[PDB]
Amino acid sequence: SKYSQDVLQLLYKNKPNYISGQSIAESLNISRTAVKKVIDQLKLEGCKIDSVNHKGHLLQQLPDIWYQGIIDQYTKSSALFDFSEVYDSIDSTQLAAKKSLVGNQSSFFILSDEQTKGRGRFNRHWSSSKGQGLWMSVVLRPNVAFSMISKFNLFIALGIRDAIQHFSQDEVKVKWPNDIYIDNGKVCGFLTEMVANNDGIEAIICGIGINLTQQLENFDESIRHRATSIQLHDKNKLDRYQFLERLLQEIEKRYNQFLTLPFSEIREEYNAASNIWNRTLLFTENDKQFKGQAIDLDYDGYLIVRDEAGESHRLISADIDF
Amino acid sequence: SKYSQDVLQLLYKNKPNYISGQSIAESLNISRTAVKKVIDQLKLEGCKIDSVNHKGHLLQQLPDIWYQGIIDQYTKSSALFDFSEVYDSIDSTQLAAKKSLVGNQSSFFILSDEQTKGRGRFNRHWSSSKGQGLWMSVVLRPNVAFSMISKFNLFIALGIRDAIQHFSQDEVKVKWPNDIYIDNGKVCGFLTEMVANNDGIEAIICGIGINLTQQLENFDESIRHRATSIQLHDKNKLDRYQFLERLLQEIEKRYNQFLTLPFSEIREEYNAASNIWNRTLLFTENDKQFKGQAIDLDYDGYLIVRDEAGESHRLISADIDF
Ligand SMILES: O=C(O)CCCC[C@@H]1SC[C@@H]2NC(=O)N[C@@H]21
Ligand SMILES: O=C(O)CCCC[C@@H]1SC[C@@H]2NC(=O)N[C@@H]21
Repeated sequence: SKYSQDVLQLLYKNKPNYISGQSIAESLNISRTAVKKVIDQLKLEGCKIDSVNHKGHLLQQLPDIWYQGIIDQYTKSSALFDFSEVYDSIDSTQLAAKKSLVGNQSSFFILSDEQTKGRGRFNRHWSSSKGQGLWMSVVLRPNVAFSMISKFNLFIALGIRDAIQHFSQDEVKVKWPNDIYIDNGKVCGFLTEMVANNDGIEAIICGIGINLTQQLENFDESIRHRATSIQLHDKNKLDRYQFLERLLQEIEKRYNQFLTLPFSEIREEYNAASNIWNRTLLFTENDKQFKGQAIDLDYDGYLIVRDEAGESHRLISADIDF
Repeated sequence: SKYSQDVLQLLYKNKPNYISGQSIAESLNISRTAVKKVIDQLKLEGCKIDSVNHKGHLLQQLPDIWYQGIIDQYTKSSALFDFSEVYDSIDSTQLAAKKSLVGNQSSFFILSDEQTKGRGRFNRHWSSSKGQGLWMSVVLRPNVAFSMISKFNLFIALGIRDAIQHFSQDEVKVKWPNDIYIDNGKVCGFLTEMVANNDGIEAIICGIGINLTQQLENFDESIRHRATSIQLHDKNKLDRYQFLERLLQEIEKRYNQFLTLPFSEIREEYNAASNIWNRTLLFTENDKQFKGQAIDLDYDGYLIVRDEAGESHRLISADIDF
């Protein structure tokens, strides 16, 4: 329905109070009975809405599905992002982003409940299942030299880890340069790309997938042991909207650090969070493949690694498996 | 008309011979009189087509306007580019490119007779006048590390200079890192951008403007002395299609060098072509502005410059004025 979102927006915008059939009806300027219709549908979609006669309606709990209207109430109150785009299903949130950012300077982000052609590093396939995870791309506009990309990744990583962690009862670590783990479960992968040119950056596009509500029964055969959702590590139900809120809060925070700090200022912190140490690693380099021990992250965000032949490298990136 | 292009294509594809009303009519499968209609229109648009009874039609000369159909006969015969997009008018060939390259790996390019929101380095305004210049963006897919961008620029520059030069009676020089001059006239500016990410490059987008057919009367007040079109330096009329052909030929050539050479291998050549030496230069650096002498291009494509206080810098880029 045309007003379903406007109605939702009034409900959320109005917690923790009830609002009347009539109140709302006046605001959108439509019959009160048109409102009953909207609400019964919303309920029927799985919204917890308390309706008491004489008092009105209280939005209690939202479904594992994304609503533009309520997300708008996020971008409004935000002083990082201009706007956002919300989708039920879509080729890729990244694709969409890389399109939507041309010929403008907006900072914004994009959510989908499901991706059909969702991809990870190296045009890998990324499973984006309906209503199970956060599948989001994030466009930012930091005016810095293109080389600075790699630094961004490092900062965001902690941002992402932190948000996830606030909801996990188990240890959320980072697996440089792009993976967030909980114990042995990839809870999240994330991809930092950019459009840029010698004279600096046109935009940063951070694609983030975070597994939210999966049960091991949900993961393909090819991965079932090294994947874990936030829910397998939270005692209570994980509210996809509650989480989103903290995650932006954190993505933001971390971004300004990115913009006003060197790497060193978070370096140690980042170290204490990595789970790549003292264990053997399987690096892969188009054609080439080999092993090695991760020995340190230098001031500059490079991984220093003693390979299996005692030979010492400095990598800005890498493709690592355990 | 629906078949105007298909008809053009047959004409071009058939030089230096005539083809009949009937011949063509059979090929597209439409009445011969539908053909007369097409041709008279084409003529009326300014095509030189020789029609002799009993013999048929010979395409002699094309207008200062771009035809998809004939451009297709270029991408077909090309083993660099997959396809191309041709427009009468458009926001930007670059914008268009940055859109069209998402979610695919095509190598292709885009022409417009006129840009409305045509832009140069630094979101500068770029005058793209109807039927007067080559306004083209070029998407390539060289799998290399993102750092390699700057090297591409260097190679292309010579490519561009060469093509232009084959038609100039005057000295076509380069003004690192992005401008092609003839004497004191900017004949062409060109912008190299990319979409990429730590693990290498998603695409290279080279935006190229080249002034073709302008008379000093055509240039705004704000620039009339330091701008020149290829035509002011060619004795004969400059055939925008003849030129395009050489230019791709050259853009290609130069690109493979880019992919199979170091910079040094063309370094000296590039030097002999620059016009930045032994003259004072006005560098500009957001807020800062200062002077200096260009003293050398190092093996790595960096400009070495003695500034006005004897202080020595290595720039990968710069913003320079005379
Ligand atoms: O490869 C990885 O390790 C992580 C990939 C990141 C996936 C995110 S989900 C949001 C998004 N949209 C995409 O098309 N890919 C991603
Ligand atoms: O700023 C310069 O010195 C040169 C700019 C390059 C202009 C090319 S024309 C093709 C194209 N499309 C654009 O939007 N800009 C350019």
